[PDB]
Amino acid sequence: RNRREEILQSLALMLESSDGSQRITTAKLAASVGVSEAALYRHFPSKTRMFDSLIEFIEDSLITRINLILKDEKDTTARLRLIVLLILGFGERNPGLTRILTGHALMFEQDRLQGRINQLFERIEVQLRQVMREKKMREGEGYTLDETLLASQLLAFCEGMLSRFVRSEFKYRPTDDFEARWPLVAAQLQ
Amino acid sequence: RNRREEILQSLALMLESSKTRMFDSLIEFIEDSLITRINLILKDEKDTTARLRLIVLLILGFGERNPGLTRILTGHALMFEQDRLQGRINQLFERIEVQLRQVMREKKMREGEGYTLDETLLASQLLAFCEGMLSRFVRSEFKYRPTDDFEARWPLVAAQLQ
Repeated sequence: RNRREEILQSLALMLESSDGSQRITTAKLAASVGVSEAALYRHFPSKTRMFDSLIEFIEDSLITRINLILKDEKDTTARLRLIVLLILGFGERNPGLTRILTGHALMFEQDRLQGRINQLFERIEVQLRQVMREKKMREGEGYTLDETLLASQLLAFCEGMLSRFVRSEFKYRPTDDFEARWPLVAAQLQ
Repeated sequence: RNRREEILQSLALMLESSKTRMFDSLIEFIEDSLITRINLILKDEKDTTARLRLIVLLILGFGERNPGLTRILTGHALMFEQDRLQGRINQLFERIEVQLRQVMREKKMREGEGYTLDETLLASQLLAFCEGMLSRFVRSEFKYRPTDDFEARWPLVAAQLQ
């Protein structure tokens, strides 16, 4: 219920703390919300389910935000800019959810969790190639380079920004100087 | 030599299963290997652009040939005791980035025309490229080789440098 949400947010926070270089315990978490260790399981069968709900929140957020973009912008280049900004801003506002995107927070959790993350990225990348291909349908003159290279190139930029954000201890924010960086990234597109 | 790498890269994967000390000595080796290699590059190529190319190839190739050592550069391997170790790795990237910036700054004196953009931005752009590739190499379980299609990717990354 309402308590369910309040439990996930506490975890995302702990995931961004030193806990991530460690291991979140059902004990350390039930008190955060105040409820009993047992009452915690009334909303979550296990700690793994909590991660899933977090991963699921992540995919819903990204996927849904991307869909909106494609309806507010008809331009290919502008759509690409927004998708990257979207992934960088999301990370920045959710330092804990980023440690999952980067895998660091899944090291001592069900390796199956990394799988979901890996599938999510492929999903992102696939959406990115789909967008770039349409440039020929929208602008006639499309990209003279394979969309698979371009899309991966872009997602690598995003992942590299998130990775630098995590290791630096959230010091180097993903969006800092984004608009100054984007033109350099767009220069890679053809 | 390269043999002193396969052995240590093999050591890193083994310890993930004092340990802190070793990982520290390993972070030292990684630095010593990367720094030395970059210096040698600056002696075989005078061209700024080509120098930037070789330095990125170096980082990518090193990681690719040492999956266990990349796990350290990406921090994943330091996720069990962590803390200070990740900090030393951070200092490693700061050293690489700095080197990257110094190289970039020499374009004006060497070729005449420099960059219209701040070297701090460009350097962090190339290093972000490398960290993205490396990180995707780890989460893919070493399937996405960091250098795959490098020569096709490099002209694009170079397009960001004026």
